[PDB]
Amino acid sequence: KEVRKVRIALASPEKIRSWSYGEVEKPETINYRTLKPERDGLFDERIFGPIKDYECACGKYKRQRFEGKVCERCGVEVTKSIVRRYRMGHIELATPAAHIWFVK
Amino acid sequence: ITIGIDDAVIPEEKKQYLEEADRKLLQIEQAYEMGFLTDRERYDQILQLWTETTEKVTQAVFKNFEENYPFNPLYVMAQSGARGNPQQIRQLCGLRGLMQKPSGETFEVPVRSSFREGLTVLEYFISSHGARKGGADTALRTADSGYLTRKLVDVTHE
Amino acid sequence: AEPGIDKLFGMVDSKYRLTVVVAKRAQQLLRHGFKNTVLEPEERPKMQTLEGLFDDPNAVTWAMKELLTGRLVFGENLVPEDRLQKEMERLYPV
Amino acid sequence: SDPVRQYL
Amino acid sequence: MVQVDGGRFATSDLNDLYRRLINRNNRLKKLLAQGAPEIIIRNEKRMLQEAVDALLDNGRRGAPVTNPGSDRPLRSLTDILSGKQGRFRQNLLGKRVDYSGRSVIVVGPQLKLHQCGLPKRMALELFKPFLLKKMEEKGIAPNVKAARRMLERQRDIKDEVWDALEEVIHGKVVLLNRAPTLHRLGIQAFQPVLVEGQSIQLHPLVCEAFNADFDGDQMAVHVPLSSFAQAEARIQMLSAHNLLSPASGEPLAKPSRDIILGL
Amino acid sequence: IEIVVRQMMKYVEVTDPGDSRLLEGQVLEKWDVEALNERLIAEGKTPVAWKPLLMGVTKSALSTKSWLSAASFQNTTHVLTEAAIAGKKDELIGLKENVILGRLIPAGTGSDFVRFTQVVDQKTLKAIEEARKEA
Amino acid sequence: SMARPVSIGEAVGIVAAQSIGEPGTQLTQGLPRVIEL
Amino acid sequence: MEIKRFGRIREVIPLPPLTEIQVESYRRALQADVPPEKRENVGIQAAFRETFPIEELVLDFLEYRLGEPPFPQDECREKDLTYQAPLYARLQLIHKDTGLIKEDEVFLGHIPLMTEDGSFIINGADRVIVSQIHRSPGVYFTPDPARPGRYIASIIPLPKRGPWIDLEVEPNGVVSMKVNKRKFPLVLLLRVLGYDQETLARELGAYGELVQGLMDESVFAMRPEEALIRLFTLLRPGDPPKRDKAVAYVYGLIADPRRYDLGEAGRYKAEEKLGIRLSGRTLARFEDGEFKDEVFLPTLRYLFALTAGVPGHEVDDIDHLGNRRIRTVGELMTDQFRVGLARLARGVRERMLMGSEDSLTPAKLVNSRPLEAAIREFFSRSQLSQFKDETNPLSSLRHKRRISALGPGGLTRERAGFDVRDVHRTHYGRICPVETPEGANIGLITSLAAYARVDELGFIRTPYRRVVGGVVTDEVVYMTATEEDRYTIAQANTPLEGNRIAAERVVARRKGEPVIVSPEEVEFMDVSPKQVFSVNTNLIPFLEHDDANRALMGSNMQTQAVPLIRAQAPVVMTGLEERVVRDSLAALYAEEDGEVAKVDGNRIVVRYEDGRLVEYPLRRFYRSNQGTALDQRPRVVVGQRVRKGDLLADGPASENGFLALGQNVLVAIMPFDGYNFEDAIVISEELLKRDFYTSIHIERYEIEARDTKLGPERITRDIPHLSEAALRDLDEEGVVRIGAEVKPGDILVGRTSFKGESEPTPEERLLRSIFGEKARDVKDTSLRVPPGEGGIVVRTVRLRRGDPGVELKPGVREVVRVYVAQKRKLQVGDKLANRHGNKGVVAKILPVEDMPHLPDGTPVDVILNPLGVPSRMNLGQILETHLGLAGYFLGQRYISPIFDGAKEPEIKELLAQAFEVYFGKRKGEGFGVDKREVEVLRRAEKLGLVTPGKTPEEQLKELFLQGKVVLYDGRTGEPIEGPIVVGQMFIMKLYHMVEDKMHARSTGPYSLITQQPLGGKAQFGGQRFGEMEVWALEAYGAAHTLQEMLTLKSDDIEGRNAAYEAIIKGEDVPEPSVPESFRVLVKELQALALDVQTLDEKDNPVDIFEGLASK
Amino acid sequence: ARTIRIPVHMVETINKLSRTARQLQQELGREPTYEEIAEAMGPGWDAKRVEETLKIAQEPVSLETPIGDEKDSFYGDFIPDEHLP
RNA sequence: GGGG
DNA sequence: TATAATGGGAGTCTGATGC
DNA sequence: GCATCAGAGCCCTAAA
Ligand SMILES: [Mg+2]
Ligand SMILES: [Zn+2]
Repeated sequence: KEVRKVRIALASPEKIRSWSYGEVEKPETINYRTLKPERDGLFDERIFGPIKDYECACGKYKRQRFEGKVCERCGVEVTKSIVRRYRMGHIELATPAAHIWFVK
Repeated sequence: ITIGIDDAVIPEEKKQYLEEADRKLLQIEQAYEMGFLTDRERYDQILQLWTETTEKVTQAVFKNFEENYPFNPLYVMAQSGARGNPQQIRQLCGLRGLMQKPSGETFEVPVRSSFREGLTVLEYFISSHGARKGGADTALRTADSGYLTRKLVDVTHE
Repeated sequence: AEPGIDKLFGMVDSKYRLTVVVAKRAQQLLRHGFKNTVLEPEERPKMQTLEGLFDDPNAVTWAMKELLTGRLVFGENLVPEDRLQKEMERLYPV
Repeated sequence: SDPVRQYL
Repeated sequence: MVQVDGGRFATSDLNDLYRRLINRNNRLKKLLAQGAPEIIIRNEKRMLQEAVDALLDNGRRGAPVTNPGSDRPLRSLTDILSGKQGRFRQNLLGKRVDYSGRSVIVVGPQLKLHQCGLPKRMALELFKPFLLKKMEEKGIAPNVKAARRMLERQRDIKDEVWDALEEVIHGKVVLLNRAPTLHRLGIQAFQPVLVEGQSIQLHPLVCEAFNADFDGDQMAVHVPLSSFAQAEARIQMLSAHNLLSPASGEPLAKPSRDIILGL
Repeated sequence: IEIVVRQMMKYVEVTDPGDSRLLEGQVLEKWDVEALNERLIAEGKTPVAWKPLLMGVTKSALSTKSWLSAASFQNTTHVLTEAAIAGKKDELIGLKENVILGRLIPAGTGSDFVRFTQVVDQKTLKAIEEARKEA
Repeated sequence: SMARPVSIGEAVGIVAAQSIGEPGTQLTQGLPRVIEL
Repeated sequence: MEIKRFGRIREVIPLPPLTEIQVESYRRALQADVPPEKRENVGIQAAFRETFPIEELVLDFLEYRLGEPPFPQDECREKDLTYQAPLYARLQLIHKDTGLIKEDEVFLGHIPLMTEDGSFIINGADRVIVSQIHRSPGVYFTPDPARPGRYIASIIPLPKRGPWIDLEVEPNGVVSMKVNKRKFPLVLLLRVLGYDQETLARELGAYGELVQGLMDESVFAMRPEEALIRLFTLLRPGDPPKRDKAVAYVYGLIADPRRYDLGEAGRYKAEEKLGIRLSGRTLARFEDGEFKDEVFLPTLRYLFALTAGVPGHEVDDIDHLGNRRIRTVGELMTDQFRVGLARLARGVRERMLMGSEDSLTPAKLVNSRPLEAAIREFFSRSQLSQFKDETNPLSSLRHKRRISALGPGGLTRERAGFDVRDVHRTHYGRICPVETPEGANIGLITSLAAYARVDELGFIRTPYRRVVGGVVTDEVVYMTATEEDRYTIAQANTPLEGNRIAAERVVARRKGEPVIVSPEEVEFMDVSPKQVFSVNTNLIPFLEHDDANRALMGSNMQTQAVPLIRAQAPVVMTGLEERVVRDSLAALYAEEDGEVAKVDGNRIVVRYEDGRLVEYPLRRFYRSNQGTALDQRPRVVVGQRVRKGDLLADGPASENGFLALGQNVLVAIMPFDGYNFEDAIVISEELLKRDFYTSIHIERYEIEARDTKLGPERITRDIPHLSEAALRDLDEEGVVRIGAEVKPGDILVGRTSFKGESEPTPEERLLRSIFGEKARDVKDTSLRVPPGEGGIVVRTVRLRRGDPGVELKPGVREVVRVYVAQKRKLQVGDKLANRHGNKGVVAKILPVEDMPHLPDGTPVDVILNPLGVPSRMNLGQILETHLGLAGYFLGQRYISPIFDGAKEPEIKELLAQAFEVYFGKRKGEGFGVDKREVEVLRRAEKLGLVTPGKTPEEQLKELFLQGKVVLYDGRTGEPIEGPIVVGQMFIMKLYHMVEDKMHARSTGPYSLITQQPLGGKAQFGGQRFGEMEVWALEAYGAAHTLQEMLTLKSDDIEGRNAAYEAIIKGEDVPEPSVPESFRVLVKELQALALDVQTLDEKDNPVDIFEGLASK
Repeated sequence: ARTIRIPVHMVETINKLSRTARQLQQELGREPTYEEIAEAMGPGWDAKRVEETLKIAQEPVSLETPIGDEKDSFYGDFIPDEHLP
C-alpha cells in the first residue's frame, strides 16, 4: 500500500513498551576486553538485533537457513543486522518523570 | 579598446568649478564668524555647495567626453552599459567627493583629488571610514536577506 | 536549444505534460529495444562514433524526434495500463 | 532552582 | 559506538545521557528496597527528573549536562531534531549527493548556449557506472568488474576508454550549480563537452543568472540519472530554454561586457 | 508579492460561533471557515461570524496545517508538542512535506494534472483495439 | 520566463519567494522596510 | 639593472623590528635570560607571586628556572614534538603550627618556546599566537541611551579577573550599583566602606538633587558590620549570612588582589581619569579589620559632577585606541599560566588537609597536571593559537602582526556590531585601515601598522617628529592615541627647506580632524606615509591611485602568493620589499665581515675576521604548512668578500634579498575574443616554456601499523593478489623507492590487516576452492595515492617501536611518512593577481603565434581585459604598466614610495627615453614606418590621441608617452585598430590551483547515522544539495530530478544499491524507496515518546520498516 | 565513571600506573618511557604490559566533538560507515 | 582561519 | 569494617509573547 | 511594563 498521510501523536507507556524489545537494565556499553556488547546494556544483541547479518552472538546459528530463530545459548535473533537501526528498547522508571516539552 | 592613464580626462572646467566653490565657501564662513548663520546652518550650506559642485564636475566630465572624445574607453564602456557608471567615472577624472565620518555624518572637507591625480594619505584615510562601513553593512545584510528568503519560501511553498 | 522545442511546447497544454510524454516514451523505447519506434530508417537519430554512424543510444532524443512526426498519441485514460504493457511485449519482445 | 543548594 | 581508524572508540552523546539516567534509576530502585528516608528518596527522585530532562532536551531547564572537563553541552534528542544542524534542515530538506563533483569555472566563448566544458577526468567519475557498461558492450574489458579495476590505477587507463565515455554522454545533460542559489537559474542544464584540463567551462551569457565571474568561482556538477530526470533537465532546465527572468519577464540571458562593447 | 500577501491573509478569527463548534477568538484558515459556513447555510443554521486576520510570514508559516512543514521551519519543539497533542495528520499537500519523505513533489512533472498522461503509437493503439472490439 | 500562459503544475509560490529574495542582497528605507512589511 | 628611486620624503627612522610584537612580548613573559633576583614582577614571575604563599603549613615560592630544550627545533618538527623548555620551581614548606622547613625544586612540566622569528612548534607543526584587541580596564562614563540627560559609570577589570560594574542613576533619584546583573542602591555599599552621612554630604553635596538622593535613612541605622551582612543577603539567597562567610565573599569579589585584578594599564587609566592614586589593582582593601575604599567614591564623585555639567568631565569614547589595548602573546600565555597555577593550588590545599599533617614534602604535595594541561590546552586548542600561514615569507610575517577582536575574552560573530568594526579616527598610524577580511569578519581582524609598537601597558603607539617654532627636529616621540589628541600634527609631505617648514599653510590634524594651519601652530609632524598602513598595504605601488576596496584585495592576496622557482621582485617596488625579506628570516645574512670559504647546494661556510669558520646550513626543499616549498639558495661564490649584513642565501619568494611574490610579465590591456571575459585572463604558452609561474609543492602521506585484537598490522612488500607490476617501485620492506613517479592508484606503503569474523563467506570459500588457492590470512590495507594527487617521491620516514629514541602512541607498532613532490606548471583554472586587486583565473593558453605582438616581433605575455578597471577604480595598476613599459626598454626597476611617488611628468620623461630605444633602433637598422602603423595612426588621430600634422615618429612617440603602442594581431598580421596599453606588470600565482580543487564522485563513503554521503574532497565526498538547491529544482518543477537527489543519489539504501546495479547492466534506474534519514527521524521521535505513523488513504498504518521493528 | 565499564580492580591498577608515572616524571624532569614505568611497577611488569594497560584505559571521544570553533562539522561527520555494503 |  | 570527622564553589541584539 | 525564549544566508577548503 501507498503512504498518503503522516500522523503524530502522544505515546502511552503501554505503546512505548509495545515498541521495546527489552529493558536496558545496565549502564554498560561494550566489554572492555572482548569489545562485544555487554548483556542487558545499551548495545545488547538480545534486545536490538544481531551485529552480523543472519548470525547470532556466540555463533551457533551463522546463516540464513534460520531466519527468525532465537539462539538458546546466547538469545540473539538471526536476521539482518540493519535492525539495530530500527528496534527500540526501554527503561522502566521506578517513579514517573514528566516530559519536559509538555512542561517547559 | 584599452585603458591608459591619459584616458581619464580631467575636464578644464574642474579648476574653474573649484575656484567657484572656494569663493562661495568663504562667503558662508563669513556668515559664521560674523554671526549671520548658526553652526547647524553653516555645515548644511557647505554640504549643499559641495554636492552641487560634484554634480557640476560630473556633467563636465561627460560633456567633455561626448563633444571632444566620444570614443574614449571610459566613456564608451559607461555609455554602452558595458561597465562603469557616472559616479565611478567621476571619481577617475573628477573629484572623489564627500566622504562619511565613522558615525554617518559627512565630512565638510571633501576629497578634491581623483584616482588619476591620486589622493593624499589624509584623503585616503578619511575615505576609508565609509568603505569599511559599507563592507560591514553588506556583511550583516546578506544574513537578514537570506533569512527573509527562507521565511518567504516557507510561507509560499505549497 | 532542443530542436523544435517551440513546436513541442505547442503540442501540450502544460510544459510538464510534454516532459511526462517524452520521459515515458523514452522508457518504452529502452525496455523494448527501440523495435517499437515509429521512425523510419532515415529518420533514426544517429550517433557518430570513431567507427562511424550508429543508432543514437539516447532514448530521450529519440522520443522528442518521434513526437515531432505526429505518429505518437498522448493523453489520459486511453488504454488500461497493464493491457498496453502486454500488447507491446507481444508486438515487440525483450 | 539550584539542585545542590536545595538539598543543602 | 564505533571503532575509528586508530582503534579508538567514538561514541554518541546520547549514550552518556542514557547512562546518567540508568544509574539514577537503578540507584533509586535500590534506595527504595532498602527503605531510605524521604530526604534521600526525594533527592534521588528530583535527580531522576533532571536526568530525563537532559536526555530529552538538555539545557532547556537548569544547567546543561556536560561531559567532564569540557564545557560542551551534550547533544540531546531536541538538539538533534532542530536547528540549522538539526535532522530536518540538514538531512531532510537537503542532502549530500552521489554523481556530483565540483571544480573551478573558466569562460568558454566558443560554447553554444546549451553547452559546457566538462573535464574528462570529472566525467569519468560522474558517469562511472555508465562507462563500465559501455566498456563491456564494445569490449575494452571482458566484464564490468574488470573494467572498474582498470580505472583504479591512472596508468592502467588506455585511450579507448575516453572514446567510450564520449559515446556514454551522447545527448545527455549535466546540471551546473553555483552557490548561492538565489533563484532557480542558480541551476541550469548543459550538454557537456568533454575537455582536457581541470576546469569547468561556462557559457558567457549564463554568468549573469549565476552571478558568476572568473575571479575563482567554482561550480558543482550533477548527473540526472533516469530517463525521467534527463528529460526534465533537457526540457525544463536547459539553459537555452530559459532566456527570460521568471521575476520581471525581461531577458536574462543577454549581451553584456565585451559583447555589448564590440557591438 | 501578491502570492505571499495572499498567504499572509490566509487566516481568520471567530467573532461569533453561531450554531457551530468553533469558539470566539479561535483562529483558523479562511478556507476552512468558508467551507464550514456553506455547510451551515445549507443546513439552515446560523453561520460562523469571522473577522479578517493579518499575520506576517513567520507567524503564517508556523500556523500551516502541515506539521512537517511547520516543524521544519522553526520553533520545532513547540510545533511538535501541539501537533502530537492534537493527533495531527499531515495530508502532504505542499512541497516541504514531500521533500522530507523523499516523495515526488506535487509540482511540475509531479502534478496530478500531467502525472498520469499516457503515450501510445498509432501502430500499437490500433493493434490493441481490434482484439477487444469483439466477444 | 516563457512570455505565454503559465503551465498547470508550475510551482509558483517557490518562484515568488525566489523572485523577491534574490534582489535582497543589493538593497541599501531599505531591506529593513521590506522585512517590516 | 638600475634601480631609480623616486620621492622627496626623508624618513627619520626605519621601520621597527616587524616581529617585535611577538618576540618582545614572550621574552618579557619568560625572562629566561634574566638572573632570578633581577626579574621584574611581570609574566611568569608575576603569576607565581600572585599564587603564592599557599595558606592552610605554608608553601612559599622562591624562584623558577627554565631548562634547555630537550630537542632542537628541526628535531621537534620531524618527530611531532612540542618545542619547549622544562620548568622547575624552588619551593619551601613552612609549618605554621611548628617551625619545620623543607625545600625542594619541583618539576612543573614544560613550557613552549618561541622560535627566533616569533612562531611556535606545537606537536611538530608551526603555530602563531594572534594578538587580541579588547577594552582596556579602567573606569568609563557613557551616556545612558534611555534617559537623554543621565550617565552610567562602568568599572571594567581585566578579563575573567572580576565582574563588570554599572552605576546607573535610577528615575527615583538614588544612585544604583549593578554587579553580576543584580541591582541595589549604592548607598548600602558605601556604608560598608565605613562611610557616614557627613562624609558623603561634605565630599559631594554641591549637586542639589543628586547627593541627597543617595541618602537613605534605613541604611544608616546600622554600623559598617550590619551593612555588610545586610548586603550579602541581597546577593546570595540561601547562604546563611555568617559574618566571616560574608566578608570572604565581598573581599574576594572586590578587595582581593587575587580574584580581582584591574590591569597595570587599568591602574594608570583609573588614576588618570579620576585624579587619584591607587595603592594597588583592587577596588578596595581589607585594612585594620574593616574595608577601606579606593575607587568607588572617586568614581561616584566624577559621575555626579558630569551629570551636572562641571568643567573637566567628559564621556569616554570606548572605541578610542587609548581606551582599547592589545593582549600580546606574553599576556595571553601568562593568563593561562596563572589559571593553571591556581588549579595546582587547589591540589596543594586539598593535599595539605589529608595524609599525615607532617609527612609531606613539597615534591609530593604538588601535582603539575593542572598546570601542564592549561598550557597544553592554550597552545593546542585556543582560538588565538593558529596554524602558521607560511605560504610565503610575507604570509607568516603578516600572520604575526594580525589583531583579532574575537577569541577567549572577546567578541563573537553572532555578537559583534558596527562600532567595533569601524575604522576609528585613532586607528591612524596604529591599525591599518585597509587590511581586514571581506565578509562576516570585516573590521574584527586587522593588522598592526608598519611603524606602530605596543607599549608596556598594551596601547598601540605611533611615531611623530617634534616641531618647535617652524623647525622640525629629528627627535621622534611614540604616542598613544590619548596623548596624540593634545597636539596639532602636520602631514608628512608638508614642504621643507632643510629642516624648516617651507609652506605658509600646512595640512594638519587635531584630534583626527583635518585642519589647515599656519606653521606657527605646528606641534608635531608625521614620520612617513608608510606609518598609516600595514606591511602588506605598503607593498602596493601607486596606492594613492587605487580605490580602497580593491587595495584591500591587493594586500590580502600577497599573503596567498606561491613561491615560484623563477620568482622575481616587481619592476615597480615601494622600497619595503628588502625589509620584509630580512625581518621574515627566510633569507640568510653575514654575521660579521669576512670571506666566503665554501659554497654548496647544501651549505655555505664563511671565514670571518675572528678566525672562526662558521657553517650555515641551508634549508633545502622543506615543506611548509601549506605545502609550498621553503627552499634557500646560495647567492655568493667561493672567495667572495662580504661585509656585515650582506646577503648569503635567498629564501623562498626572494630574489637577491628583495621580496619576490610573482613574476614581471609583458601585459597588453585589451579584450581578446571573450577569453578575457569577466576577469578571466589570457596567457601566452611562452610563460610555461620558460617556466614562469612554476612552483614546487610537497604533499605528506602518513600510515600507522598498529596492534589489533585480531593481530598485528604489518608493513610489508607481500600484499595479497597483486602483480609485480603493481609492486615494482616498492623496496624490500614495502615502501615506495625514493625518486619514483607515483600516480593515482599506486601503492605508497604496503600494509596488511587481519580479516574480521567476515572470515571469507561461504560464497567466497567455494570460489577460492575452485582456483586451488586458499583464502589468505591477511587483506590488503596498503596506502595508495588519492585521485588527482601524485608526483615524485622525495623522502621517506619510518618510525618503529623498539628503535632507539622512538615510542609511539599506545598500540601503534610503526609509522611511515612519505613526502611526494610535484612541479606545478601554470595551467587553465589557476588564479593570478597583481597588487592592486586585479585577480582572475587563467581561461586560455594561446600558442605564441596567436599572441598580440609588437612590430619588432616581441609577443606579449598576458592579456588583461580593460573592463576590469573602470568599475573597480584601481588605476595604480595602469600607472604600474606605464612605468613598467619605460623600464622594459630602459632596463630598469623603480622604487616609487606610496604617496610620495613617481608622478605623471616623471613617468613621461622616462617614457620618452624609452621610445628612443624602442624606435631609434629601428630607424638606424634601415627600416621606416610600417604601413599598418600608418593605418592605426590614422584611426588614432581620429581619437584625438596624436596631433594631426606630425611625422609618424612624432605621433608614435605621442602614443608611447600615453603608454600605448601599435599592436599586431598574431592571427591576422593586421594591426589592432587602435593603440593599446602595453607594459610590465607584477603578477603573482596565488595558492588556489585547479589541481587542488577539481573533485568528482560517483559513489563513496556514507555517514553512520544518516547514511548520506560524506562531505569534502578529502573524504571522497558528495556535493551538498541544500535547501536552496532543492528550491531551484522545485521552481523548475523537476520532480524526478529532485526525487533522485533525495533518494537514489543519497540515503535511499535499497534505491542507491538498485540504481547502481541497473546502470552497470544497462537498465533504467528503479523507482526510489524511503530515504533512510526519514526512518532515523521516525525512530528519533519515538525516543522522544512521540508516535509517528505513515498512513494510507484508508488511514491504515503503513509499515516503512517492512516488519523489522515489530514483534 | 567510564562509558566502557572497567572492573574495579583494573581501575585501581590503572590509577596506580598514573601515580607512578607522575612520580617518575617529577624526579626525571620529562615523560617516562614505558620501560621506566615497567621498572617502577615491580615484578610482573614489562613495557609491553604498560602499553597494553594504557590502551585499555582509553576513553572514547564524542562523535559530536566539534572540528573547529564554528558550530559546523562534527567529528562523526568524518567517519565512514564500514558496516553496510 | 581562507575561497566565491 | 571503629580517634573524630556533620551545609558547595563559580560568570549581543533582535521581535514576539505570556505574567 | 518586564522577563523569557528562540531567531539570526549558502556552498567550499584546511586544520582536528
Ligand atoms: Mg566571483
Ligand atoms: Zn548463539
